[PDB]
This record gives sequence, structure tokens and C-alpha cells, in this order.
Amino acid sequence: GSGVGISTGGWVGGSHFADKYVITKNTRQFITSIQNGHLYKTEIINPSNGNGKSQRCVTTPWTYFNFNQYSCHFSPQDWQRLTNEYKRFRPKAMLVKIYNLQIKQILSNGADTTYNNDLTAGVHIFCDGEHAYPNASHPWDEDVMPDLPYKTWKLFQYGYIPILNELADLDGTTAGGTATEKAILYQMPFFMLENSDHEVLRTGESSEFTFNFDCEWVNNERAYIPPGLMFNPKVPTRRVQYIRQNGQTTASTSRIEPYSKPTSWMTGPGFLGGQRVGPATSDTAPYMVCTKPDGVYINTGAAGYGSGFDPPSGSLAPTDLEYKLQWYQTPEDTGNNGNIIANPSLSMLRDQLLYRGNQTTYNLNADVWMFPNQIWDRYPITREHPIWCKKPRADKNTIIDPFDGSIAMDHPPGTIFIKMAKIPVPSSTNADSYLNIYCTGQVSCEIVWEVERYVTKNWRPERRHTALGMSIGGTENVSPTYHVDSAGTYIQPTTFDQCMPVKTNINKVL
Amino acid sequence: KLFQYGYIPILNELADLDGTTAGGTATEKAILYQMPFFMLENSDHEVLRTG
Amino acid sequence: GSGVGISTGGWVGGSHFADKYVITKNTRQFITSIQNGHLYKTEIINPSNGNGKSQRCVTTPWTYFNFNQYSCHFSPQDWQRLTNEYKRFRPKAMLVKIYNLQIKQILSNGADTTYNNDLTAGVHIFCDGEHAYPNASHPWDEDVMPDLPYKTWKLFQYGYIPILNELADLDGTTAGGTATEKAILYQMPFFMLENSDHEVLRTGESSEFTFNFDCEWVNNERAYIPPGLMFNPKVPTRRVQYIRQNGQTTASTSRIEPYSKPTSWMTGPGFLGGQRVGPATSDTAPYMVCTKPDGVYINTGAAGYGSGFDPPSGSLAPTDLEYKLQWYQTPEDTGNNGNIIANPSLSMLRDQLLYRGNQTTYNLNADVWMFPNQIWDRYPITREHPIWCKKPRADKNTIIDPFDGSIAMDHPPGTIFIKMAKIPVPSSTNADSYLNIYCTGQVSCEIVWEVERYVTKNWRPERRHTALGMSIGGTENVSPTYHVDSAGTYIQPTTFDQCMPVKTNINKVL
Repeated sequence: GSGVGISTGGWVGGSHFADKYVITKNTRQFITSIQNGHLYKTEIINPSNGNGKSQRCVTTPWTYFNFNQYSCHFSPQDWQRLTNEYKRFRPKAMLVKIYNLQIKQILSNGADTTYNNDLTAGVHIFCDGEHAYPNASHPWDEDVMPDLPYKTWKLFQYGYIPILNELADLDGTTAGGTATEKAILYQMPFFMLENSDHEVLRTGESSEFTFNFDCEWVNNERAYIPPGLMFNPKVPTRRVQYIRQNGQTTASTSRIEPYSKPTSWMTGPGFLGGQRVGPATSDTAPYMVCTKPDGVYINTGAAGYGSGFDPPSGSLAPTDLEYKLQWYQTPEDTGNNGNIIANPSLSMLRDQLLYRGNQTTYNLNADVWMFPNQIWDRYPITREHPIWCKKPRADKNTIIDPFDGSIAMDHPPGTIFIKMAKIPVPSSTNADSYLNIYCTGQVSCEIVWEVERYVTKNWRPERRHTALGMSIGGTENVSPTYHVDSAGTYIQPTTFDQCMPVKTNINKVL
Repeated sequence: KLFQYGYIPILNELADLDGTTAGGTATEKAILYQMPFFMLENSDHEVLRTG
Repeated sequence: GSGVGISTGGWVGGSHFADKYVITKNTRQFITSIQNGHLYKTEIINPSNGNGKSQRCVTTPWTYFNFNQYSCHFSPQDWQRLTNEYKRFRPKAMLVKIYNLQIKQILSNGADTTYNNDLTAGVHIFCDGEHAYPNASHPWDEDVMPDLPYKTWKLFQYGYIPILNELADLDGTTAGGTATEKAILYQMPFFMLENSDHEVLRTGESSEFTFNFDCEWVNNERAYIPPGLMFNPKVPTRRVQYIRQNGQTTASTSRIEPYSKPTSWMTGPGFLGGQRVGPATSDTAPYMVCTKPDGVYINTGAAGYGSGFDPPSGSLAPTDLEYKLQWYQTPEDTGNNGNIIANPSLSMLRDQLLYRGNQTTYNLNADVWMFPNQIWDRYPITREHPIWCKKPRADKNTIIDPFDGSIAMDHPPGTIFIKMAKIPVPSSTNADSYLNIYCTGQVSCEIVWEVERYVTKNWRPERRHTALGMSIGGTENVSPTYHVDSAGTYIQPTTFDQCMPVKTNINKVL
């Protein structure tokens, strides 16, 4: 039946591998609490050491489910088998369920806090599938579902940047701001999730959401040679090379050597030319993408009217550690420990470089723009990467290849928003008084993954991801990677190869 | 009274990384590098309330 | 149509992977020549340094196809993918074809030899599928089909041991041998392949042979724990251990500790007790299986009336290098180079040991016979192993588990025998004169392999075979394993793991 004593779902988990598809199933226990005391608020974060960088933030009384990472949908076993056995994969269909909800009242009698459920209390659930509201999720956020199925998932408050602050900040000689800055505030949108229709559930209820992906494949393959090596060294070429007079060397006309043939295929795009600009508390990137309408007043540097573009490097080989993708494996990691620095996948469509001859030597071209006949592989994503990102709605765009490796889509999976229904309290003073409550429940995500198995005429063995590439750590230093410790600590991958990137194992004939 | 479930993942003296060499021998480390880890949450199963 | 200018087949090659089956296809160019000058002969090999060991050998004017190894049916790529992606495999159906035959006449005019074809010449082909004749093939022979499809396959002369020599050798005080030895010669069988019906082909003809396997699986899985670790350490046991009085220690009765529970499962069988007996030119094994009827005269030692039993060790952990499986990778290998010594698969159903307490310490039991409740894994075969062996026809036998890892069958794939049809020459002197000819042709072997994909609830990554486990060698030392050299030399696997054994990658819950 249905009621308070009947569960609305069950635990779903594991994976199913087939030839043409993989089904991953993940359930988590999540917790949500009241945010902003049921208020919408617009705050200005303006760090003193932020070197003039600022944000406007509308914080909402809402929290949201973020499913975007690979590690949350794949065990390390399943990710290994995925990247070892398949040439490519993409998401096919997502199905998420929120069920087994429990709304407890929080009673503070003192230092001791007690918990008893309000059976008539309720919870708001809203999935935004048309992206009618500012997107909650962003790639590489820590809000994502946990990797370990038995770890609790704590939802993060939803907030959005209503405006670019330095454009709206009403600073300058004139009082009240310039005419252009005021015009940019006079229209600053304000979004409330309460403006949409959505669901209110009690403990005996549940909700489910389906999403259909239509996506480009994630290709797991490596180029064993660059596109320039695709010729045959033994056959001569008809091509002639003329070399102009250089100093005392006479100009010559000769047949190009058989072992260097000319290539038609350029280095992929990328920027090696920029450099990060401290301090670390500002936005530090080799490149700022800025918007600066005419008539605004800017008292800061490029950071703070613009966003840092990172990784700047494309398929180009990073010439410095600043250009490499890097992330901390846990939220408690700081400094040089817990960080994973990306290393080459040893694919020959990655780590490209472009040199121009000055007729003496070749010198590196740092900034490689889009140019015809460019051939490159997209970034070698690992088990920890964002799966997707939100593609901005715009008139025009170039080739969409986010350098972090996430897949940009017009409509990604919609964000499911959840908040505690407000339970007002009588107040003789007309104060705003609500009952303190929280919801815990079980959220499951089933994703169907369309996959393709490789076929190779290669005679020789190929690289595969092996547990022998794992490292040993822990409190007692006996615990291998992706295993729990004596304290229950989950041993994180130390290095980029332990994250099992794609575009490593399976060779590819160009 | 139900008892806690637990299992022996590996034979310890083979995995214990003891010896003259630091960090264990190459064979003992290979025996840890694959030590299985099982979670019952990886399976589908049932959640029941009182009714 | 059909004739001299029409080919009777084509080159077949490669592999096809599916979920439930794998199809391997291999074609080779083979060569055969006249053997024993078209005679049957019985030779006694009796090496002076053989330490009294001898054999009777009936050599035949026949050569034979030997398909038994894994490396001939699988590329290293295909073998890798087989052992990485599948928990078990067995042969299903074999199909072999001999076609595109060419019989050339060999003309020796001097130091120069010329070759022109006899179009009316023919070649005998006989497959023995009932094993009506002594089996040609034996495990670990070098007669097997080559690994590289472009290398020529030279067939080996067929011969068989008619009798055990020291029993038949008519040695002793009495002249002409004892009554028992003479009785063992008076019946010594003699086999001619000409006694069977078989096929004679000319260049425009071809023959094909099908074989259906019914076999036990080859299991690719590893035990991560021994069968003795299958308990739960945290729950107590009801079992009591009584320890008798030892010296000044009082006899005690106590509950067995929770972290050692008693096991029901014994060490598998094996012999660690024997030792090889030189010199290397005799039969050197830790154990001789001998036959010594009463009334025979034996002037030698155990070697020469018996056969060496090697590897003596079972699933037992080899305590010495003598007990380890070892082979040379090429026929030209000698000494300590080119040899591959088997190393542990790190499966816990292998490398077993048995100790008995003397009530002070535990001492190793060297010879472990069959005992109830024994649990072990069969040998971890590699890409170079015999696939099958011939099981002897006998009334009674114990569990069949050849320690080399080959699969013993009542009827293996039949041996295809081939010889050059004799082309007699007129002789006024009544000499035996034949025309000197040889046959080259193309032989293809298609095997269907029934396979099974693994399923695991293991969270953590598992070991896999990786090209990064390969080593680099060659004339210029730039050539990686399983690749050709500058001279065209094929770089052989140096170590046992490069041969990619089974029972390594895929974990198994006992």
C-alpha cells in the first residue's frame, strides 16, 4: 500500500555490462537542511586579498542534486573494465528517484539535540529540465554524489551569479554609478524556484525523473603515431623543396627526402603563451575572458571583470605545471598533498606542438589558434572528471571542445532542486519564525551507457589499466588504492594513471 | 542477536609488507595491489519499513 | 573450375571476439619432404652418456601437422584480450584445410639445385581421428605450427616408440635374452599408416578436416584468499582445541581463537620430495614412473626402464627451481638464455603447502598424496602451453590434472599425417630408386572457442595483462617484446608474465 510505514523504494546498485550498453546503478542516502532561513539573499563577496575580484551571489533556500562526475557512476572496477574493454562510450538514458524520505524535527533543549519526525511535514522537489533558471552545477564542483555508496550525500545550497559585479558595482567619480552601470543593474534578473510548478512530498511519497542523452561519444583510443607519420618512408615523393639562400649557404632545389614527407595536418589549437597572475586568492589564470561594455567604470584589473580560462593549453603539450589539469581528490586536501597532476596519455593526437622556422632553427609557437586541417584528440578524461557541462545559449560558437574534457550540451541533465517546506511558527512579535526540520532520503541514479567494443588487427599486446599500477597508503600504510583503511578512510588515487584515463589503452589506426 | 558481517580480504603475512626492503617485496605488493574489496551496497536489495 | 591453374583455397586469418565465442583463424605455408627414403625403420637410440637410458623408435616415411599450442592459435593481442576479458574458455570446434598444394621435383645438377613442379605428382594425407595408431604429437614439442603467420611451417617426421627398450633389449647372462624379454619382443606392434584408407591429392585438389571438442573449461580466475580464510574473524567459534601436555607446559582445553578457525580443506596433491638425477643426457626427473615385469633383465638404473615425471610439484609451491615448469622460447635457445621459468600466479589455490605439527613446530610435508577435501587450481597456463594431451586408454585412473596444464582427452584432435607419394624410378640394378620431390602448401586452422565473460562485485580494480609488462630487446635493443627486429627477428617474451598466464587477472570469490 502507501503510508508512513511503507517504503517507497529500495536500494539499487551495481553495474551490468553488455556489448552495446552498460547500466550503472547507484543509490545514496542524502541529507538536506534549511538554507538561508527560507530567504532569498543577494550577497557581495569582495575579498580584501582577492585583488579587486568580486561576485554578486543570489543565495536561495534550496539545495540540489549533482550527478556530474564519472566516479560517482562507476566503481573503479567498472571504470577499469569500461576503459579496458571499450573503444568509446556515451550516456544514453538517466533515471533518478528520490524516495524513502524522512523529515525530522530538530529539537535543541541545550547542548543535547534530539530528533523526532514530523509525519505531516513535506519537502519541495523541482527538476529544471528546460534550464529556465541559472544552472546550479558547474564542472569540477565538490557537490557531486559520493563515490562510496555507503557515504552520506550532503546537498549544497543553490546560488547563482545574477550579474557581473564590477559592471554593476556603481563605483566611480559620479555618485550612484555611471549611466551604463546603473542600466546594468536596472536589469539584473532575479530567479525564484517558487515561480515554477513543482512537487511537495511527504514521507510516504516519492518522485522520479528521466532524462535522455543525445551526445557525442567519449572515445577511448590512442594514436600510436601523429598524423604526420602516415606516409611510407620507402617510396619516394614527387614533392620539391626549395630552400632560399641563407647566409653563405646557396639556395637549393631538391626532392624532399622520403623519410620526411610534407604533412597536411596542423597542430590543434591551444595557448602556451599566457601565465597565471597571483595572488592565489584572486582569479589566477593565463587568460581572462572579460566583458567590458563602454561606459562602465573599472577600478580593478582584468581579473574581476572577467573569468579565468583554464586549462589554457589545448592538445598542445603543457610547457609548465601551470598549464596542466590538476585537482584535489578530497575536500580536505590542501597544498601539495592529495593533488593529482595530469600527465601525458602518450596518445599522439595529444601533446602537440607547433614550431616555425626562422631559416636557422625552429622556434615554438606558443599560441596556436584555429587553423584549417587541425587534427587533435579531446582531453583524456579519467574516472574523476565532470561528465558534462552546460553550453551557453548563444548565436554563434566555434568547435565545442572544453579543455577539461567535459561534454558541453545545450541541455544537460536537468538539475533537481530540493528544499525543506517551510513550517511557520506563531509569533506575537511578527518575527519570522519557522520550525527547524531536515530531510534525509534515498536517491538512486540509473544511467544506461551506450558502449562500443574495439577491434584491432594489431598483433602485439596493448596497454591496459592494471591494479599493479595502484599505490599503497593509509594510517598503517598497508592499504592499497581504492580500498578502505583501518579508520574507514578510503584510499584515494595518488597519481593520474591510477585515475585510469581514457585514450591510453586501445591503439588506433589513423 | 545478529552478528556483524566481516570477511578476510587477503592472507595477511603475504600482504604485510615486511622484510629487509622498504615497502615490502615486489610479490607482496602485487598481492595487495589486488586485494578485493566488497560492499553489499553494490548489489540491488530491499529497504523495508515496519509495515 | 578446377585444375593446375586454379587455387583450391585462400588465406584465412585473424580472430573474431563475441560474448559466448571466439573464432581464431590461422593459415600457414608448410613444407614437407621425403622421410627415411620411403622406408619404415626401427632404430635404437642408446646414447653412451645417456646413463643406460635407451629408446626403440619406429621412424616412418611420414610427417604430421601439430596444432597443439595456444600461441599458434592466438596473437599476443588476442591472447591478452582473451585472458583480460574472460573468466573461462575451451575449444569448441576445429576446422583444418590443406590446399594450394605444390609438388616440385628437386634437381641436383651440382652445387646448384633447381626446382620444377611435377603436375601429376601427388601427396598422401591421412587424419587419424580414432587414434588407431600411436599418437604423433606430445605436449611441449617444437613441431607445432609457428606463431608468426608469415613463417614457413616445416613438418616433422612421424615416429613412435614400439616398446620399452630395456625390457626388450635381450641382455643378460642367458643368450638371446630371457624368456620374458623375448615374449615382450615376440609381441611388439608395428604400425603402417598405409594400412588405413586415406587420400592422395594432386596440386588441383585439397582436403579438409573437422573436429568437435567436448572439453573441460580452462578457468581464468584467481583466488584472492585460500579456502582456509573463508570464515569470519569477528564471530566466535564453538570449537574446542585440546593441547596435550608438552614438556613443562600443562595440557589445556580452550576455545579456538576467532581469527583461526579450523579448515575442512586440505592442500592439493604434489611431490616436493624428489630430486633430479644427472647427468642431463639421461632422463633427469625427481620421479620415475617405471614398468618392470617379473622375469625381465635390467642392467641399468630406474631411468631407462621408466619415464621421468615432471613437473613433480602439484599446486604445491615449488621449493626449488627444479620443480618449476621451464621451457626455451625458440629451438635455438641453449643454456640460461631464452628460457622462461614459471613464477607464481599469486592465486591462492596455487602454491599450496602442508605442514604437520610435531607439537613444537610445524615441518613441511614434502609429498602430498590425494586426500579427501583437497581444493586446488589447475596450472596457470600461458600463451605458450600445449592446449591438450592424449589421455592413455586404461581401465582405471585418478583425477586427471596434468601438472604442465595441458588438457588430457580420450580423443584429442586427430593427427593429420602427410607424406610425399613415392615416384619410383627404373633401375636396371634392382636398386630402390625414387624421384626426389617435396610438397609445399597452405594449411589453415579455424578454431571456435567457447568463452564466458566474468562478473564481479569487487569494488576495487583488478590486475590485467599490460604491454607495459613487456621488455625491450633486439640487435639494436630498441625492439619491444612480440615485435620484429631489424634483422626480422621476432622478439620473444623474456619472462613468465610476458607470456600472459591465466589465473592472474580476474578475482574469484570462493
